[PDB]
Amino acid sequence: KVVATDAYVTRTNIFYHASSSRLLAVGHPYFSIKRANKTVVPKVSGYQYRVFKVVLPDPNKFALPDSSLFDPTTQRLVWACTGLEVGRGQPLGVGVSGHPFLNKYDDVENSGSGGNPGQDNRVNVGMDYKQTQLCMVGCAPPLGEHWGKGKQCTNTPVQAGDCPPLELITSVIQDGDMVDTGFGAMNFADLQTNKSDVPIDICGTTCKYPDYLQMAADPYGDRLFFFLRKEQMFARHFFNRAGEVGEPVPDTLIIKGSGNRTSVGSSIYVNTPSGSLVSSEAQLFNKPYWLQKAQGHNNGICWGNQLFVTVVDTTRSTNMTLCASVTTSSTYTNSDYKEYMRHVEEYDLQFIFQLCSITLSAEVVAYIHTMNPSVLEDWNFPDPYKNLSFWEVNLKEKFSSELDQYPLGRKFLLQS
Amino acid sequence: KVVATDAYVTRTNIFYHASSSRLLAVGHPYFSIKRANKTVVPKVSGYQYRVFKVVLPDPNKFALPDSSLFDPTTQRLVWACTGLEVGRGQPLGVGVSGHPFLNKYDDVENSGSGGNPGQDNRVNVGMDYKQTQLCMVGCAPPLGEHWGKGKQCTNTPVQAGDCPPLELITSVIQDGDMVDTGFGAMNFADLQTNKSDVPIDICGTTCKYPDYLQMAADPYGDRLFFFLRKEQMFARHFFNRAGEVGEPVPDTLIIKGSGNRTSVGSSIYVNTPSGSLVSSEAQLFNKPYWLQKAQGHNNGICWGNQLFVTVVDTTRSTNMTLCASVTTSSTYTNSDYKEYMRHVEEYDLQFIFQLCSITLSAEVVAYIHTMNPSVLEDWNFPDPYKNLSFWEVNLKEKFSSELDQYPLGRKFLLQS
Amino acid sequence: KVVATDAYVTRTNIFYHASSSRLLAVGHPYFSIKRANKTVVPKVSGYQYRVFKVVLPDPNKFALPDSSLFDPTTQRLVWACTGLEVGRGQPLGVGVSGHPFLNKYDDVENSGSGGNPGQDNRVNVGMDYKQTQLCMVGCAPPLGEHWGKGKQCTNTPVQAGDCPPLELITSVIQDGDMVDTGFGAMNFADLQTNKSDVPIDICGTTCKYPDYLQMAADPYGDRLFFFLRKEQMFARHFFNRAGEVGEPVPDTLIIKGSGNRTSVGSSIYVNTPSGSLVSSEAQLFNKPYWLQKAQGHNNGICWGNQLFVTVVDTTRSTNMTLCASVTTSSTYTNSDYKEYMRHVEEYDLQFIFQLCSITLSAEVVAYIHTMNPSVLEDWNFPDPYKNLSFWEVNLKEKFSSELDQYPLGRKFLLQS
Amino acid sequence: KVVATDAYVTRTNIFYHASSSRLLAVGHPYFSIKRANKTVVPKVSGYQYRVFKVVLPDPNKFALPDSSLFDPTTQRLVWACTGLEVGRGQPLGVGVSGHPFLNKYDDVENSGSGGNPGQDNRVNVGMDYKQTQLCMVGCAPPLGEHWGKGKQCTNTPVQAGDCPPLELITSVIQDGDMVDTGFGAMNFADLQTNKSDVPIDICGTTCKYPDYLQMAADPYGDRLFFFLRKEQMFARHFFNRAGEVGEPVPDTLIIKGSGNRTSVGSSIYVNTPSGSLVSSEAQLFNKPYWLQKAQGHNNGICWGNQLFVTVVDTTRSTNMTLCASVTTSSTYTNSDYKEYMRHVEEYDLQFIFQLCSITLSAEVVAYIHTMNPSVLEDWNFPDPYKNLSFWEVNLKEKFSSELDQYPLGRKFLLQS
Repeated sequence: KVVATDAYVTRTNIFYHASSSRLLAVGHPYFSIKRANKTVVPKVSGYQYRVFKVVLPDPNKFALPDSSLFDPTTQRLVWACTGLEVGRGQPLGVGVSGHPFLNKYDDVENSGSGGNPGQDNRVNVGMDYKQTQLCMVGCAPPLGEHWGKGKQCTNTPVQAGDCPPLELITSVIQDGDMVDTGFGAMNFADLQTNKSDVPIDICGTTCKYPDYLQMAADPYGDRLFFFLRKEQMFARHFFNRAGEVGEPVPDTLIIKGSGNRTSVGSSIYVNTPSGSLVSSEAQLFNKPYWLQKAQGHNNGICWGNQLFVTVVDTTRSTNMTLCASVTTSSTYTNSDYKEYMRHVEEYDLQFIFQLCSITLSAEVVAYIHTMNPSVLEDWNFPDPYKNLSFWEVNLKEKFSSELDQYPLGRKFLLQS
Repeated sequence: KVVATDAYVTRTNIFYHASSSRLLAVGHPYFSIKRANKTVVPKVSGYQYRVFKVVLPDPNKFALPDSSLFDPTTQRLVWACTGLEVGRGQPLGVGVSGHPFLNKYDDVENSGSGGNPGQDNRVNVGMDYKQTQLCMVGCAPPLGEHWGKGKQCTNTPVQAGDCPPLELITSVIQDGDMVDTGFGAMNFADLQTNKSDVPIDICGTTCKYPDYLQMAADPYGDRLFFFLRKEQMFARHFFNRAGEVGEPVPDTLIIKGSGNRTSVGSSIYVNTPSGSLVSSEAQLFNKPYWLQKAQGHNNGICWGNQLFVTVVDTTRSTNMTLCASVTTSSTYTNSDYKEYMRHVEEYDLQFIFQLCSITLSAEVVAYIHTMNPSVLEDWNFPDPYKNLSFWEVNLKEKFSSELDQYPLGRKFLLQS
Repeated sequence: KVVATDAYVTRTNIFYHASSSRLLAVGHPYFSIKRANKTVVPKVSGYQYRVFKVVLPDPNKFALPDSSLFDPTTQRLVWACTGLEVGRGQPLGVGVSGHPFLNKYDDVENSGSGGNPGQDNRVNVGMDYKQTQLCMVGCAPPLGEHWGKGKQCTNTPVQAGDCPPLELITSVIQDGDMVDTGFGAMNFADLQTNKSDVPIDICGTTCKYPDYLQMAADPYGDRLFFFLRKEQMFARHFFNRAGEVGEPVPDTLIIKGSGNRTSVGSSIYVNTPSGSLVSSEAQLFNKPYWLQKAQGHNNGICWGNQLFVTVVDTTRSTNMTLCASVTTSSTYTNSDYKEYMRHVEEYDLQFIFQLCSITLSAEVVAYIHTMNPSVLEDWNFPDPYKNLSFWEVNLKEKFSSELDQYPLGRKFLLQS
Repeated sequence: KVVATDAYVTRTNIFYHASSSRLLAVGHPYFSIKRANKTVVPKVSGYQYRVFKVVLPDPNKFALPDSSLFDPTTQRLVWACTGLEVGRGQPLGVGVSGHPFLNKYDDVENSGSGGNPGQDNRVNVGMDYKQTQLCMVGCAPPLGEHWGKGKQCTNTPVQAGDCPPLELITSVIQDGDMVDTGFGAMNFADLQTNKSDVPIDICGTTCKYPDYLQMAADPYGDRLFFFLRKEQMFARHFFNRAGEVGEPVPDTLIIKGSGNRTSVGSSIYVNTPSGSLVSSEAQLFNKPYWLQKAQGHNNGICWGNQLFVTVVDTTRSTNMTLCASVTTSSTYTNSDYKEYMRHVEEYDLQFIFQLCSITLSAEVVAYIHTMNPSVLEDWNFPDPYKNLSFWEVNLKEKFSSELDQYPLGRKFLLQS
């Protein structure tokens, strides 16, 4: 029913280079400030899904150097991705997170022994998240999972704020989506009501993880080409949350009684993860990548002149601290100064592409129509993607066949 | 007496794919909650054995594409296991256990408090277990052991809370059993009467270990095909337990005298194990496997027309925090906030199988009858395991010969 | 003077397998308890040298499958070691020890207290050792060296608690000996009098190390066939030793002055070792080994018709907690619970030997007489070992000519 | 437009050795001390860039041992750098910095103490940096990115203490600059107003990280021949910052109320980077480095008769503490003792160089004139960098062809 793409497509001996030049993202690492609903400084963090929608030149109307090979009848031209390059330029740095109002009341390890200060309140606490190093390339945007509060419970329950059902919501991973965490990839804006169980960056958003199961389980494999993953975490401190337990522990396991007791502690225990050491040797970027054979039936074919590259990197997530003076004084005064958190994130996207052709037969037309008809009216023989927000890059009028003028071209001519 | 399975079976070049699709397991990570004497939410944790009884159709009545090679007389068909994929889909995360009342008398790491305890010194303390990865595959379910209260003491001794005898008790691992921590493989319900010397998750239960010796010591090798384990742990903090010691240290080894002393301290020394860091490179799942050579005399042949695969993993076993609001107020009170734990765990079972035949001879009949006669009534030429609670999964009517439509089939054709 | 074995031995193509079956050991880790002066429970710990003394069948009187190769005149045949496997099966776990009264004066990581102690500034302190793995094999037991007090010092001195002389006492090893920690191979029963500077499990006796630079210097190589060892060692806490300093620091290096000073504090600085993590790639266990070419002049020769295998591994040596009820009360009380420390330890020895023969010339007879005459009266062409305590194990009448029924046999016949 | 150097140049079989001998540097590592407004002790630190201008003799003016290959007409001779060696000679040591008056508000990790800050809450803090090994070489001075204050604020704003426009500035690296640490490559002297939020060594100066992206995207790659980096870092503490928050947290994300609140805690969260372990396999120095194919189109051709090397090696950068006695007394009084604090670093620069000829064709002359006019008036067929502070080293009249009498030369002749 479904056949590999290389059975019908044809690879030519034509290679072009594209470069995104300098890409910069500067903004506050925790929340997007806006004065009179005008976001001057948006959300910019090293803990952010970077989804780049690359638009491509039409190979059919492009100034092809050898138009003799091309035939307007029964032959169309598409771009095929060959090599990729993600140019990080910022130095190494671990991001810092936290929240001033969090439920950090007992230190179970008893080195600190916080002892749950009196009355229901909060306290300031901060930590770092895990080392996450992920990159994805594809002709379709990635799909990732997260659990959340979906449909209500079975039958007709009567309750007031009990445990909701858990549903595996699978959503397209767009720019503005929050990375996985050691606290679980939930919809904390809705599922969590305190807005105080996690640091400020993830309390009002929806963390989600790429569900590789459905990702690879696609019949056509349009949603992936190849994935690179490195993850590192280890729990550095153990603690509990306050509040009451709606699912109490049975008495059959715990013996209670006597003074200084008969009130059980919280059965809710979580941790603070840490990434430990970063290194340049463990880096997966600033190095050429070659697409020998994709796992799915899509050997780098960019249908519809659209490309999707998503990266998350924590090695370049260092948080910048700024200070300024309102006034000045003879002595050091706390009132004269204002403090700001600014984050930067630098990107280069460098690509080498190979020209691809196709011969139109009746079964070929039927297959290419069944898998996607939108491209079929594109070649002219309501995209839902306009609603979602991505980081768009335009690589039109930037393709160059003079690949020897670029370092990626040199590395490409090094091997074949 | 015992001959290799390769002597009599015949391997044919017919291969079939199986996929159990999106398998889910959501439940409370510490204990199985009971509401109205029924398991509304069962206990699901990453610290728990996952025992997968996968059932397969009858090849004798299966609609084979080529039945001409088959003979209804002196030939039967049975699948042979060829390739495994256990598709965990979780973000890599570590879980937390603990006890609100554990025998945590005093930390002893650098300094010690006064010797003799008071009435009740049993405090809130949490921890995490050792880092475990384990996969077992075979046709017969594994047997594992734990240290338990065996038969009563020899001769006729009279006792009152004396030390019970230790017995290496052997039982088949069923689903619901939980993985060995850094504490020790034993029965906490029987051999421990405190119920306050271990975190609450395994305080009432038993944790067991695979007997790779007696797996190997079996004559036919039906209890394994291959096994992979990766285990790491280091001790973090040391402490002592309250209560008197049944075996005081001899006076020939210690000198007592005067005040603040002549009262022996706690001789109990127990640790806080930790799983250290986790990395994607040390992960031993989510990668294709090939059965080249079984150590025993069962090269993937699924006797009984079924297969047993058991996995444990803690790298993808983060805990999940769930809060709702019973009420609300103008200010912040946890009286308006109710708390829960949940844990999710997902699996794909991507299997590839080889079709095989047998030349049924008289000596072959005798040998196959001696190793297991149950299959001899099965081909038609009282299971005690029905009492045991497994994780049954059905892959009948889900096989396919068109292996190119599946991700594992591409790797299968990639090699050989 | 001493010639290699390979000149005169004759290796036939005959291989045998022996199985030691399930060997178990239970006992208290710190001291052997004695009730009415009998060993009710032996001292069993994971920090104990395991010296398995394997007795072998008489090969000349053994029932050979083909005895026509052998000639009773001018020829004798003995066993030859080829492949040994140590089947551990305990879950991975670190042993934690300590001393209920340890001479711990002050912490010196970051801050020091007053240097002058009181009458007894001694506290319960618990700690772990290094992690060690040691395996060696041979036909004679190894020699452990340790520094100790031997004869009197030089001249004829009269002294009151002066420093005893240090002698490198080399004694034969035995089962139940203590492994070396970071504190060194020390005869604590003699040179140490406090009995309060080192934890319980090794304070009452002497620990030893193998003399590799004597065994290599031995002309025979009888004790060693090969050895594999791993040591991991890192210091976590530093501390000072209370008590009077028998060697006061010279005034040339230290300038004293003013109040709360001019009295030299504790000038002794010893550390707390630890073994850090235990990783599943770091054991020398549960994997076969092939004797290719021994370093010594004994190519697996079972001289004396006996075998000596010495192993120790603290990686699978966690301590087991035992708590029992004496009465039943409504609340939790300390006096209603009895506590015990019990440790378990299991082994299986998988052996495969080669059948080797000797041509008996007069030069050969004289040479082997110079090697070990006891075997010469054994063939009939006062052992001091009976005084010491070895783990005697009988492998007689357990042989097997076939190797296809044993996993060690399969792993052997996979190669060559 | 631009072609590779190896297309037109011709290589000869002549090699010459260059040795910088002992290059020593001693100086105060935090700031240069000045008396009478002169730099008696320059600021010399292990976290400072080492930028060496290697000056070379003219091959055109050199007295060649073989001038037969030379032709004064249409042929100019230039040096070509082939082999590199940075001879460090210091024992390994961690660099340490700190600051006596830093806005170390509150240690926040294990718990927090939210209180109203006073006028001053600064405390002395000690801190290490990220561990960094880096060598850059070429014929053009390498640059680096650093963040700073760009143009004035957009629109027509009136403000007193707002966040300034933060802009990337590309600045060429000179000697005396400091390597980036965990706090970010930027100008603290202008943008950090307190002069107190970092250690004093990086308060009034600017650390800047070299931009590999402009070493790649340049049309010639003159700034870089080949580069080595190895950088490791991990966090050890978390703390917030004193002073007002000029960008307050949004109200819809944080719930606040009741007593002890309506005065928010410090939302600024930062960290303590550290270099972790430094090992003897970690150094990418004290070893020969051979050029075979530079990434750009400049294969070791040092244009302008000059050589550029910039290194940072913080691994062996332990700090110097020196004692002296202004006076003396009977007892230890601090006023008798004065302390100075320094830093020492040593370098050798072992080079092997190669000669290349070139045919001065008219199109080649035009290509080099577009490449560089300075070499055109150099050969005789206004450096802007004279203002900058460099480390000039004179390798003129030091070359030799007796490579057997030198270490690196015999490494070179050991193969090819």
